[PDB]
Amino acid sequence: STNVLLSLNDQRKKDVLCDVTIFVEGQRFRAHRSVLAACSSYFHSRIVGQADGELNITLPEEVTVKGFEPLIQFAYTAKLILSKENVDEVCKCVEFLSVHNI
Amino acid sequence: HSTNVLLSLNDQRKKDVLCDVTIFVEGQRFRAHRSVLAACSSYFHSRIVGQADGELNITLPEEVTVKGFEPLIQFAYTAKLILSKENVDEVCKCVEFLSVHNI
Amino acid sequence: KQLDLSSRQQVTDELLEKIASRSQNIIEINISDCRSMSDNGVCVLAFKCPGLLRYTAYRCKQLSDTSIIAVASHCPLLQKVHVGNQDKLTDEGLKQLGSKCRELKDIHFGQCYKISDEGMIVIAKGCLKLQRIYMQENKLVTDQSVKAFAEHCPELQYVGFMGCSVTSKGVIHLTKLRNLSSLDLRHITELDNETVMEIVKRCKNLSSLNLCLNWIINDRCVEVIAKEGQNLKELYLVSCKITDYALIAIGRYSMTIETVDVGWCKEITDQGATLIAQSSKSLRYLGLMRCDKVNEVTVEQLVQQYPHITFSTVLQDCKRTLE
Amino acid sequence: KQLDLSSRQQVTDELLEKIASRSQNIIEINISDCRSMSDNGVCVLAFKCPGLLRYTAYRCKQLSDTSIIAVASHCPLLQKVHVGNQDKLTDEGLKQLGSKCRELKDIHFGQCYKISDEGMIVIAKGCLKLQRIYMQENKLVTDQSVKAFAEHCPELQYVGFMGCSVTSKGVIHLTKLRNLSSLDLRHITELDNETVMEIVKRCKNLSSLNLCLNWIINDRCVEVIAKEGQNLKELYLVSCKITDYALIAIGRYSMTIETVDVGWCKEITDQGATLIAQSSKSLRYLGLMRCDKVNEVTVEQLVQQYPHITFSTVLQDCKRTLER
Repeated sequence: STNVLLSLNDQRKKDVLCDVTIFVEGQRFRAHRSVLAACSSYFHSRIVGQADGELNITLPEEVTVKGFEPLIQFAYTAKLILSKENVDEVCKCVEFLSVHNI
Repeated sequence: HSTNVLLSLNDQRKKDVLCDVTIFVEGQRFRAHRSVLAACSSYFHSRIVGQADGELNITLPEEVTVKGFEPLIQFAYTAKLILSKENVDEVCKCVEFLSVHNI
Repeated sequence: KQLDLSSRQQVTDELLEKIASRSQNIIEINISDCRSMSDNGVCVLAFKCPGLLRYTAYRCKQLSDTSIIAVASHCPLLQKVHVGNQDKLTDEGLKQLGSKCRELKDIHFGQCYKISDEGMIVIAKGCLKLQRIYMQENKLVTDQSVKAFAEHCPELQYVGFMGCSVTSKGVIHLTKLRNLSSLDLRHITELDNETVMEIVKRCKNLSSLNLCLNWIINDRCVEVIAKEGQNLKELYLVSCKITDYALIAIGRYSMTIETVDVGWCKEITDQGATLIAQSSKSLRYLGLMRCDKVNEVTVEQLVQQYPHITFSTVLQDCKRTLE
Repeated sequence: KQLDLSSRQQVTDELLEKIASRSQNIIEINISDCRSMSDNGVCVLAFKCPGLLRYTAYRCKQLSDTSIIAVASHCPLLQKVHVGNQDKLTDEGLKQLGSKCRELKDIHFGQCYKISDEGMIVIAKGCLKLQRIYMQENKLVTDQSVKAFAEHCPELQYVGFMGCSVTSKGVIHLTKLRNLSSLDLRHITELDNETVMEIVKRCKNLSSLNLCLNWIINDRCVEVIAKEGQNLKELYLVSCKITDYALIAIGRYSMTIETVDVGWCKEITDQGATLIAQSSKSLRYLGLMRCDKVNEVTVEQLVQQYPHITFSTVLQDCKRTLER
């Protein structure tokens, strides 16, 4: 639910009880298992094939960290925030991070 | 910076004074300036540059919806948007478009 | 005698039966943005129509076309027909409009995308006193809506067909009449440089050309427009794929002009504005727009460089605008 | 005996001199997410290499191919070589790894886009004792690594080919050996129904089939896997253009199954799921998610109706987390 979404959001922004770990350019996002499954079919491709408690994922060099940062908050809040400097790489509203056909 | 100019113009706009170009949507009047809408949406420069009148009255087709329309001007001014998942489709063009918009 | 009843909303539905009581000189009917009167409520006044000249009605969506039938069939004299955003304007109504009142000299049929070709020929055979022609993105306006019009009235001045469905061949034709004053091409398919060459060498008198939002035009057209442009006073170059080099050519080779509009161009230079500032006293277009990267030198130097000028840009307009 | 030095960051530079101070039997080297040592830092230990068995280094990006050269050149014995996403690893070192120790039995070289073909030939010739195969979205690995790789050592049990550039013309040949248990053909180019039938019927002893993110497979291939897949226990259907009628088909014609993953299917039937709810006896995997086409009666009633279904929606992985 909505408050469930917010509670999961805060628990993400506690750095505690995080399942999936996204490794982009040494930077490591820590997020859950179910939410990134809800977000982008590319990730749910690489998760559900494993029941491991701890997971690891890397992303192609094409996907930029600057455009990558807002996407996690997008997934967690279901909210749209954008700036005029950073649009072209997200120009499909299916968020089109480089490769990236869902 | 010129962004200071933009913010000052925005605050002046949000007083219903010094507003030059008036947009009309099924009765709602949204006031704004003359230069900025020319810089933003190519449908608007078409109807603007051809006149030198005092008070302008530009109407928009039913194709453009109000609900997405309010944040359009906001992103024209301050380049910041607020939006949730229910009202996305009539905006999914990422080059603004949404208007005619064969470029 | 002077209605000007625009933006009157729901104050006027049947009261017009009292205005037209002894007054027979209604010329200034203006009910734009009307939202109260209906078919019969406009038909009662259209019953008489004594010598109407300046009929104008913008954005009367609910208005029917029987009203245009009645206003055209009860007064053969008419001079201004500025209708507007009224939708569902049938092409039957224009038929009887142009058949009955054969004197009109000023039109405004923008944003009616069902008058694509027929209305042209209808008031193209008979009507000959027309002076100002204005449309909008009126879809399906073909090239056969153009050539079969300019052979009948040669005294046109304002030619307004922005964003229509026509090709360069029709605009090649308009070189015939030689009194055209202002040109309103938007969204055409590549009016060529030879075509503008002939249309300007033929039509010496020409005040304003738009060419707003043309992507296929080149820099050489404006290069040569100043080679022969004597009376030209304003160019409307927006979203044009220019090399931003015709500006020096028009600043050198043109001696009578005051406005040049370079709008949605991805390149804006400070040196160009500085050169146009003093290269010509008449060519002043330093109204910088969409210029993010700039310092604060202008607001600190041009104050004492130009102390007797109050300027005209949106940047500097801080005195009148507050009033 | 058990190094497990994973995620040591910048703590291990020269220390390994006393962990193996007298040691001659290090077999559990796992330095995954290493960020401290250098080529010297691996070559100092690589001098001896006493009987290494489970060499592993995930995401050790800074280490070079000389690391693999030294670690494969100094011990003919190796049992697990699961290196990680480490880049700038050419194929010349893998040549020597195949040349020296021809007894390796388990590999993992995902996210190393330098092993397109030559690594396949070199550790396909001499080495034979291989058992598990897993790769990642490593392109340029042409279809030569499949036709030619089922030729030599037929005992392999795990196969991993997600996101590679191999053609179905090699997928034809995987029907050879009957030892294979796991498939990872994610991101492939239209395996036929005939291909799926041959590989299922010949390879009777098959456990897990991946086929994730494949568009071109119709509903019929899934319709017909189940008629002969007996010991198959899980299938991973994601983003496939199925018509959601093979669900009842696998609930009718397949009884030995407990795990099935329906991925990003555009159309999901509710009545078919209703029938599968009571069709089989070994299915409690109701991880309902992306459930726009769902009612509030089945999901409200089966919570207490069936105490054998736990659910794992985002609504569920919060109570369990709160309990801990």
